[PDB]
Amino acid sequence: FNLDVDSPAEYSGPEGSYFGFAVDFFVPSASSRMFLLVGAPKANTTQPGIVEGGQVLKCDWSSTRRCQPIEFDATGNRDYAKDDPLEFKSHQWFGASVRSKQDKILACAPLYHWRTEMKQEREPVGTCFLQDGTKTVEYAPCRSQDIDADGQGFCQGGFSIDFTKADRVLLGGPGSFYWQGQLISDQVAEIVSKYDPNVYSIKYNNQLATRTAQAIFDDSYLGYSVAVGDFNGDGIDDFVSGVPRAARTLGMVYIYDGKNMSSLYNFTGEQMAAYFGFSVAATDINGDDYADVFIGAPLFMDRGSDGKLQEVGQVSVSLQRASGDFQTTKLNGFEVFARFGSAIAPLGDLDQDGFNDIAIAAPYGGEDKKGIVYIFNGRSTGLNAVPSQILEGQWAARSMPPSFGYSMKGATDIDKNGYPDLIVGAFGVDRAILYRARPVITVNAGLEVYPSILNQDNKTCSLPGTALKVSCFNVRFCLKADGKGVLPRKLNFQVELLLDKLKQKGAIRRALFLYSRSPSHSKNMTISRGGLMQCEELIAYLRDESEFRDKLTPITIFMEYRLDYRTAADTTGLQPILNQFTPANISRQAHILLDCGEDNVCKPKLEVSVDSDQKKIYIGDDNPLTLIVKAQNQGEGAYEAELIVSIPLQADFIGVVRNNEALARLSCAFKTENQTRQVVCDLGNPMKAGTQLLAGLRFSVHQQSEMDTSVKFDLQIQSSNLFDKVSPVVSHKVDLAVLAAVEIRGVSSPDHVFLPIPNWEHKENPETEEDVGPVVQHIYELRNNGPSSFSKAMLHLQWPYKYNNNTLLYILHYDIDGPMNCTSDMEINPLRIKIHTLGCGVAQCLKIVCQVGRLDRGKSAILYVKSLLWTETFMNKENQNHSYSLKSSASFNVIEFPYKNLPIEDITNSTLVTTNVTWG
Amino acid sequence: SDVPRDLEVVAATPTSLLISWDAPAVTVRYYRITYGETGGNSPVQEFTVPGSKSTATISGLKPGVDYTITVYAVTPRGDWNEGGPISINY
Amino acid sequence: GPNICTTRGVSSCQQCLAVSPMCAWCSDEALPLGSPRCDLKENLLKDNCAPESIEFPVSEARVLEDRPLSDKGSGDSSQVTQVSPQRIALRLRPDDSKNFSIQVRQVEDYPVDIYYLMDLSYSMKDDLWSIQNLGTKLATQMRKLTSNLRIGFGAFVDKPVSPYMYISPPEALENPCYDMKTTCLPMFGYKHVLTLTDQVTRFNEEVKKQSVSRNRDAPEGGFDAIMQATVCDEKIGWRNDASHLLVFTTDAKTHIALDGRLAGIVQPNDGQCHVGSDNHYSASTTMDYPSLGLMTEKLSQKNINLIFAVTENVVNLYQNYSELIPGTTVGVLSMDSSNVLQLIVDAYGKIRSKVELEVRDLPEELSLSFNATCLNNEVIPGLKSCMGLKIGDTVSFSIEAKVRGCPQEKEKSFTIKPVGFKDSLIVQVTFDCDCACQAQAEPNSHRCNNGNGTFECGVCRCGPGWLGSQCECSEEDYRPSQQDECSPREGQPVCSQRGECLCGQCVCHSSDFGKITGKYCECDDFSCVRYKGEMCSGHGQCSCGDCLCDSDWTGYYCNCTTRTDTCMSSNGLLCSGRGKCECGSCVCIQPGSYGDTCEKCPTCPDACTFKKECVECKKFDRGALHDENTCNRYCRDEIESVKELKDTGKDAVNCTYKNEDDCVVRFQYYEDSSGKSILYVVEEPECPKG
Ligand SMILES: *[C@@H]1O[C@H](CO)[C@@H](O[C@@H]2O[C@H](CO)[C@@H](O[C@@H]3O[C@H](CO[C@@H]4O[C@H](CO)[C@@H](O[C@H]5O[C@H](CO)[C@@H](O)[C@H](O)[C@@H]5O)[C@H](O)[C@@H]4O)[C@@H](O)[C@H](O[C@H]4O[C@H](CO)[C@@H](O)[C@H](O)[C@@H]4O)[C@@H]3O)[C@H](O)[C@H]2NC(C)=O)[C@H](O)[C@H]1NC(C)=O
Ligand SMILES: *[C@@H]1O[C@H](CO)[C@@H](O[C@@H]2O[C@H](CO)[C@@H](O[C@@H]3O[C@H](CO)[C@@H](O)[C@H](O)[C@@H]3O)[C@H](O)[C@H]2NC(C)=O)[C@H](O)[C@H]1NC(C)=O
Ligand SMILES: *[C@@H]1O[C@H](CO)[C@@H](O[C@@H]2O[C@H](CO)[C@@H](O)[C@H](O)[C@H]2NC(C)=O)[C@H](O)[C@H]1NC(C)=O
Ligand SMILES: *[C@@H]1O[C@H](CO)[C@@H](O[C@@H]2O[C@H](CO)[C@@H](O)[C@H](O)[C@H]2NC(C)=O)[C@H](O)[C@H]1NC(C)=O
Ligand SMILES: *[C@@H]1O[C@H](CO)[C@@H](O[C@@H]2O[C@H](CO)[C@@H](O)[C@H](O)[C@H]2NC(C)=O)[C@H](O)[C@H]1NC(C)=O
Ligand SMILES: *[C@@H]1O[C@H](CO)[C@@H](O[C@@H]2O[C@H](CO)[C@@H](O)[C@H](O)[C@H]2NC(C)=O)[C@H](O)[C@H]1NC(C)=O
Ligand SMILES: *[C@@H]1O[C@H](CO)[C@@H](O[C@@H]2O[C@H](CO)[C@@H](O)[C@H](O)[C@H]2NC(C)=O)[C@H](O)[C@H]1NC(C)=O
Ligand SMILES: *[C@@H]1O[C@H](CO)[C@@H](O)[C@H](O)[C@H]1NC(C)=O
Ligand SMILES: *[C@@H]1O[C@H](CO)[C@@H](O)[C@H](O)[C@H]1NC(C)=O
Ligand SMILES: *[C@@H]1O[C@H](CO)[C@@H](O)[C@H](O)[C@H]1NC(C)=O
Ligand SMILES: *[C@@H]1O[C@H](CO)[C@@H](O)[C@H](O)[C@H]1NC(C)=O
Ligand SMILES: *[C@@H]1O[C@H](CO)[C@@H](O)[C@H](O)[C@H]1NC(C)=O
Ligand SMILES: *[C@@H]1O[C@H](CO)[C@@H](O)[C@H](O)[C@H]1NC(C)=O
Ligand SMILES: [Mn+2]
Ligand SMILES: [Mn+2]
Ligand SMILES: [Mn+2]
Ligand SMILES: [Mn+2]
Ligand SMILES: [Mn+2]
Ligand SMILES: [Mn+2]
Ligand SMILES: [Mn+2]
Ligand SMILES: [Mn+2]
Repeated sequence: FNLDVDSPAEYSGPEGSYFGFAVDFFVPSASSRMFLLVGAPKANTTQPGIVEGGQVLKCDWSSTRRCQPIEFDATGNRDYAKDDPLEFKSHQWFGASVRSKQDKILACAPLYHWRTEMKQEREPVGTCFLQDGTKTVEYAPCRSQDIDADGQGFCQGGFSIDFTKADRVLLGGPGSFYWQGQLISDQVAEIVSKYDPNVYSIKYNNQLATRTAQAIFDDSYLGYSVAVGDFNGDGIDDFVSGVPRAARTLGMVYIYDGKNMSSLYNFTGEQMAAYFGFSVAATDINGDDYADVFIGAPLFMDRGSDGKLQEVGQVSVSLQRASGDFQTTKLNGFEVFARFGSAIAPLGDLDQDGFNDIAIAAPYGGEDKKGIVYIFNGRSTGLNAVPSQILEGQWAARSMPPSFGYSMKGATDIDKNGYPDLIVGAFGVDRAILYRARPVITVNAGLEVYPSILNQDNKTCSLPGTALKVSCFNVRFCLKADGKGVLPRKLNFQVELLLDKLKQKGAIRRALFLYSRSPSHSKNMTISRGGLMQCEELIAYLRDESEFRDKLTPITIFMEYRLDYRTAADTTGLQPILNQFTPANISRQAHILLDCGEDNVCKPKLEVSVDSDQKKIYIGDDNPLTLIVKAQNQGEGAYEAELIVSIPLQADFIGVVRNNEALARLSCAFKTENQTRQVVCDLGNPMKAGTQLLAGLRFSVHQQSEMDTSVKFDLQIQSSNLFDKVSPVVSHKVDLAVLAAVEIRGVSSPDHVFLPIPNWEHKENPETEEDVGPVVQHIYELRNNGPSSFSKAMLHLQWPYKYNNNTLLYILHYDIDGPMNCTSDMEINPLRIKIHTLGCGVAQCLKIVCQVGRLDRGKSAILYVKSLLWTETFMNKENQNHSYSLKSSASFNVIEFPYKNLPIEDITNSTLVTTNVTWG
Repeated sequence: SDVPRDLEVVAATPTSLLISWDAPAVTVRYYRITYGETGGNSPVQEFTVPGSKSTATISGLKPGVDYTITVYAVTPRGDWNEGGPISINY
Repeated sequence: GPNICTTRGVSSCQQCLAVSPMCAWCSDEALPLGSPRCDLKENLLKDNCAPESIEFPVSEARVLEDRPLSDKGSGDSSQVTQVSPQRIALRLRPDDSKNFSIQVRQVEDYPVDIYYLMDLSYSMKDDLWSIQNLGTKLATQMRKLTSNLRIGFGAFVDKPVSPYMYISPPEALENPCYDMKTTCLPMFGYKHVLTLTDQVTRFNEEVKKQSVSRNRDAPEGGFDAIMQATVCDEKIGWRNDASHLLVFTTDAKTHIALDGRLAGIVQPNDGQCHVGSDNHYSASTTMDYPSLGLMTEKLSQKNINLIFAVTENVVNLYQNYSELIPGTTVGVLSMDSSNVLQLIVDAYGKIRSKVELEVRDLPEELSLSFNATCLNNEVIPGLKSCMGLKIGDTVSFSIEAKVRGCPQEKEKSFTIKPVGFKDSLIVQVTFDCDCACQAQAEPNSHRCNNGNGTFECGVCRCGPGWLGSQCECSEEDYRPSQQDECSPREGQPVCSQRGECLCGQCVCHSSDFGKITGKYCECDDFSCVRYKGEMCSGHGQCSCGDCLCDSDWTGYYCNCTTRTDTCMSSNGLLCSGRGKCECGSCVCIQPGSYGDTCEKCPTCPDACTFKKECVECKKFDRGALHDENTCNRYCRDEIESVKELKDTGKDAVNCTYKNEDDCVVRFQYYEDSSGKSILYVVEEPECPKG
């Protein structure tokens, strides 16, 4: 929120040269001046016979605003033979990748082509040039003896580049191995020490590189983007690369070990063609000293209010925990076709609040589709999803979109103001903009009134105009402000004082300043940075007694303060900015003495009473929890009376009750400021004598830890009086209860088997599943619908195996689904066959007993039983033409709950499944 | 190694050819067959066969005038990459 | 009497109308102070004010034209008008609503022009052969469904630039297939060859004149071709009065947007047509591939139906791609393109099987509600579409339009239209907020002469501090305790204290943390309820006690959506017909069913019990599902009476049941992968003998 959009640094290269396609800082150790590195592909150079070779210009902050191209190659095409070039170098897009460590500059040409030195070809291998001081080497790891598309010929190395913490580059190329992609990592010293101008294919020691994979991984574009950061405990920066076309164009992001190039973690986009992985970045966004992942999907389509798809793009924010897998949240875009996640750029700690901040840019959104850059501040809880500042493109769209924000770079303090700054490139208008951060000043102001209670008959001070004693009081406004970075010693604050802010344009004033004789006043103040909370005084003479008829209305003293733009730095127009979320004003209230007894002080007796309409609160779901509050003041008036409702972590307060007349409305607001959650309700200012008020507050509880017996609610009344200002804190609790609606269901598939079986013959010893009979399938489901869950339960199955020493339903096999184990008291499928009412009573009984694990609300346990109707036993002699109803029952018993130290006391039910065989 | 090693003629009755190659080790996407007119101005022509079929048929030749037949194997990579042109003269 | 308008409502003529749609204002040409100021026209009328001085605008849903739904849309007089009505005039007062209806019909014979977009990479050489006479073969099949047919052809390979294009050796530029020892033509981005014409032999003439090219990377850019064939309607010749079908035939993967950065192409695709007189997509090398969103937008605007005709190896890729482009259908294409002639007819059936309304240029100040009537008389609330229809059916939709407040936006109109159709329902919305008596405007000094006041519609609101009909209301010891009207109930506090009573008008003080309004300072902002700690869930304005939910939000807390897309299952039915859809979440009704769309019910009866209800009403013409006339809507399965219950049990279920004739019927249920489900029925069931 502290970026200056008024006077930024504008830079412009030649038109048509994509000036700004890639930007970075340059902070050499050899000097104190810091520079800008702006790549410019498609730029015509002095290279002989090379058209649009591309440049990387060095722009300075010396206020001359002049960019000088950096000499990297300066030579034309080397020759494989006479009139047979080895390289082509034209339209090579040199400068599309620019990244710089302390004193070294790395630029690449992803569209550089090669002759391959074996046959006559033009393969976009890509090349890079690493420059350190005067020496300049060529780093082309993809220019090797692996030639064709199955090799590295189309790799386009240098498409995305980066440095690690200790002198090691991370290079990506999307065209290796039929466009599978590749990551190549090399030591900076190895790149310089092993360079040989007479060797085109150089092998480096300690080169980490990904290898070719199965053909199903083709056309994945690994190495499209690169980011570095530590994701294990090794301390070495690991490799992060986006794979936008991976997994059927779902998009993936790979994380390789920065030590032995082994897979560490993964990410996958939820939507196809969203280009999940177009942009990646790694930063500690929560101050945890653990790097967090950021992934851009510019073409992600979300759902609007209507529900139709709209392309707004989303950014994947993954917080790394010290234990393992990340905590991933989503951040959708704002405008359609804006491509919100096209560029993700970390910028140090922008506001210097102790947590790093990041910037996400939509190059094609905003007014006239000029481009928007959003700034997101980090917090203790992670990344704040609400943007704090928007940066708008300022240039036209002559030929192509300006693409303001297509490339960004931060986390470097180009001036000495102590705050990191940001570079934004356009490349559509061939321009780059530098935004400098402004210092942040956190200011707190106090307001006091001597005294807070006024007596009209107690006139002491003399009016300046005519000598008459007037009732008076004092008001003091102290002001202290400080901040970090470079900001001036003394700050110019302009403060305004307003007496009786409540009454306004049409009303009585009731209070004016002593000398000015006016209800308002202004003061020019000037304080110092560290401490020294300066104050001033003008004293508040009260109006003539018994002249306004309006008492019981508190005279609210209101102070608002601004900051004059006078004091700034030598930065030529970079003025500070106050803290983001800080009150620009503060109010105090005085009261006229009225009905405070013969002691001239109002001593009330506040009381809180709450009964329990609700009795039980069930674990596992939200539920209405209404509390009835009875606030009464038996005593003299209580100034600024408020009801303080301290709530637990599970409260989630919502609204107040309106539908009753026995309890009236109230003015309540949820707020948490200092280490505690609570609900404050206004009880009248002042809350006069008697005043028995009834009200209700609604809550929906999300229980905690599954072991708590109750939930805590402490209530009391507070006031501004000097004596007996509060009420006895009254606590009310409601017990957590366990309720679990568990049901058991069953069904037969099919529920009918007509006789005779078509095309059936009897084998005396069959193993067919066909010579036995039709397949009868019983499915039993134990489902827990109730809010509370249970940890252990027992299920008993009764199966009519035989009847008069012959089989009824030969069970082939049974399967389980969910947290359950089962065991049959008789061996299932003993014959190794491979693919009126007869119950488990009068007939032979086969039991299957099961143990059930933890079942929550949305989960159940299912037992599939595939059996065979033994056709031999039916239809033969004793059961020739008779209707039999094969009956199987199943009962369950819940025996344990995870909520120990709480009443449970039972759960049990049962059901039965029937399979009727009939004749005709 | 990306080439089948087979395809000597089978079923030489009609004014056609029935050739049969044998299982290249690498996965095969398609098969390409060319034919015609060894020593003349070469009216060459082709047709496509899916990689699961190991046989093909040709048409439109003279009464056994000793054509030349070639077969290609198509890699499942890129748009259309191939190689290994095994040939026979029949 | 005092319902809502008499008290808490009397501010001015324009504010009286904004309180409730039932309020009314009067200018009675006299001064019977009383309370005939702003009141219901059943009470204000009894207050003896009706020389047409009553201002009570009524919300109007008048139709401006409604042509009858035609029967056959080919040939004769004019104006097929497959949508009725066409233009209606909506007139709404603040915070009011009216409702209307719309009927759409798939005409019996509607002209169809189909454009063949074909991949010409080397894997399609076999396909280009068998498509030689499939132009006239497609003529005879489409002649049955449509008498007026048009066909056109288009070609695409990929972007002709590295790394996609064979750039070297120079010996292979006119012949990108050089190592193959054959000859192909140089590759092209998109090539339009034959414009839409009614000569089916002309199609076969341009075919076999085309030849096949070669590319280097497997993803072939056809989205460039799809985008151009859609927005170059002038070049290719889309009939503005015919059904547009664009068939996309390819066997490999496709390039998506942002893939062109490898080739150095960083300019986003624009929805503009760039195919020139050379019939080649000129911007192919300079412009990136189009995204799904931009393709969806222009596909809907040009009313083009995109048909994906791809092979089984890549059909699942285009299945998921089509899910992101609603209204498009995918079909299995044989390796040699021998199935395209049948696949086109099958796709046109699916396209004409559904009707879904789309809204364009809708002002966000008003929201639309939908009750759909797809079946005979059964209404489906919340739905704006109908599924499972045959050509000739007619469906109905009822729509309600409600406004939050009322703007002065100059009566902008909007469109309601089914997707892919030319005919549409245009709604002209008008807002009548202000009163007709404001035109006179009676500026300052008529009855509030000095201390400049005003006069408007029979009342005076005089200056900053003076108040009431009579005036000066001044800021000094002027001391009325007003009475009994600054508070109701005869004994309540003074003006429900936020600001006190000064001369009775209750100038509400303590204006902070929101504004305080209302005649007794009764109203305010920020006084609504919370759901997750956010007031009205952030989805509704707070109007003095209550949330005015934004568009597509309903309920007291405005936390209930009107979206039915999250309720939609994969088969098409919302919640699989096993439960209702409330606030975008299903609530299953069938016992033992659960899940997001109630798709999981392991304890439900098998398919034998469900599918036998069709074989009863379809084959025996009786039983349930017949008396409701819903037999041949829910029963889309192919049924054929056969014998012996054949052997092929790849994935099938044999089902036996006893009908009311006390006979045993046996049938089967089979399906091809991701296709249709057919029903075999054994003829001559078993009945009791003798
Ligand atoms: C994040 O996502 C990444 C993206 O998927 C994950 O990377 C992937 O991890 C997979 C699991 O390790 C890995 O699958 C393994 O691949 C290797 C490849 O080596 C092969 O060596 C052979 C000779 O060169 C060839 O494979 C033969 O066999 C395969 C069948 O497996 C045939 O299809 C081939 O035609 C060929 O005949 C290949 O050329 C290839 O170079 C395999 O060796 C592994 O085999 C393992 O499984 C078999 C049983 O199926 C075991 O017998 C054997 O001992 C191995 O354990 C795996 O198939 C993917 O290749 C890899 N992909 C990429 C792009 O990196 C990453 O793991 C994930 N990380 C996390 C943390 O989630
Ligand atoms: C929008 O917000 C309101 C208020 O926060 C929600 O109202 C609550 O809705 C539930 C049902 O969803 C009501 O029923 C309560 O939940 C249990 C669950 O088992 C039910 O069995 C009981 O009947 C119980 O009353 C609840 O009373 C109601 N009010 C509360 C919690 O204060 C509403 O559900 C929200 N809507 C959406 C779509 O989020
Ligand atoms: C770099 O110089 C080349 C010189 O060829 C420029 O290319 C020519 O640009 C003009 C107008 O833009 C065209 O009419 C010519 O056809 C181009 N030449 C060729 C061979 O096509 C190029 O525009 C220059 N680029 C920059 C950024 O200055
Ligand atoms: C009567 O009024 C005087 C003056 O307004 C009060 O004396 C002030 O007391 C406050 C602290 O309570 C001091 O900050 C002021 O400086 C005092 N003003 C003076 C001394 O002029 C006094 O407290 C009031 N009440 C009495 C006298 O009972
Ligand atoms: C089902 O049987 C398993 C095997 O004995 C029980 O043990 C679980 O799984 C492994 C053994 O493979 C143990 O090391 C775990 O400690 C067990 N897990 C849990 C959650 O207890 C398992 O407990 C049995 N489950 C039930 C419901 O009876
Ligand atoms: C769609 O049908 C529903 C059916 O309920 C209509 O709902 C209205 O709102 C009340 C509130 O419950 C219902 O009880 C009534 O049936 C309806 N009110 C009436 C008819 O005055 C809804 O209005 C219908 N919408 C449209 C656009 O027709
Ligand atoms: C459904 O029909 C019969 C069940 O009676 C099964 O019959 C098989 O297929 C044919 C047709 O009857 C015959 O060859 C035999 O009766 C059976 N096959 C063999 C090899 O014996 C048929 O399989 C059943 N199909 C399903 C899916 O249940
Ligand atoms: C790679 O990562 C670390 C080496 O620092 C080690 O813990 C791990 O086992 C290594 N694995 C392989 C396969 O090299
Ligand atoms: C005073 O600060 C509050 C926030 O604390 C802000 O809402 C208000 O606009 C400021 N100015 C006033 C009350 O004049
Ligand atoms: C089987 O017969 C019993 C007899 O009481 C009946 O209750 C049950 O519903 C029948 N099962 C069927 C028809 O599936
Ligand atoms: C068992 O379930 C039935 C309903 O299926 C219910 O009426 C009965 O009260 C339940 N009994 C127990 C002990 O859960
Ligand atoms: C609104 O109700 C139905 C549809 O819901 C509609 O047909 C009818 O004309 C409307 N009624 C009124 C009174 O506007
Ligand atoms: C298509 O989507 C479905 C679910 O959305 C998924 O199961 C399937 O794997 C997807 N197919 C492909 C090829 O991605
Ligand atoms: Mn590491
Ligand atoms: Mn972190
Ligand atoms: Mn920060
Ligand atoms: Mn700075
Ligand atoms: Mn007292
Ligand atoms: Mn292809
Ligand atoms: Mn083909
Ligand atoms: Mn391609």
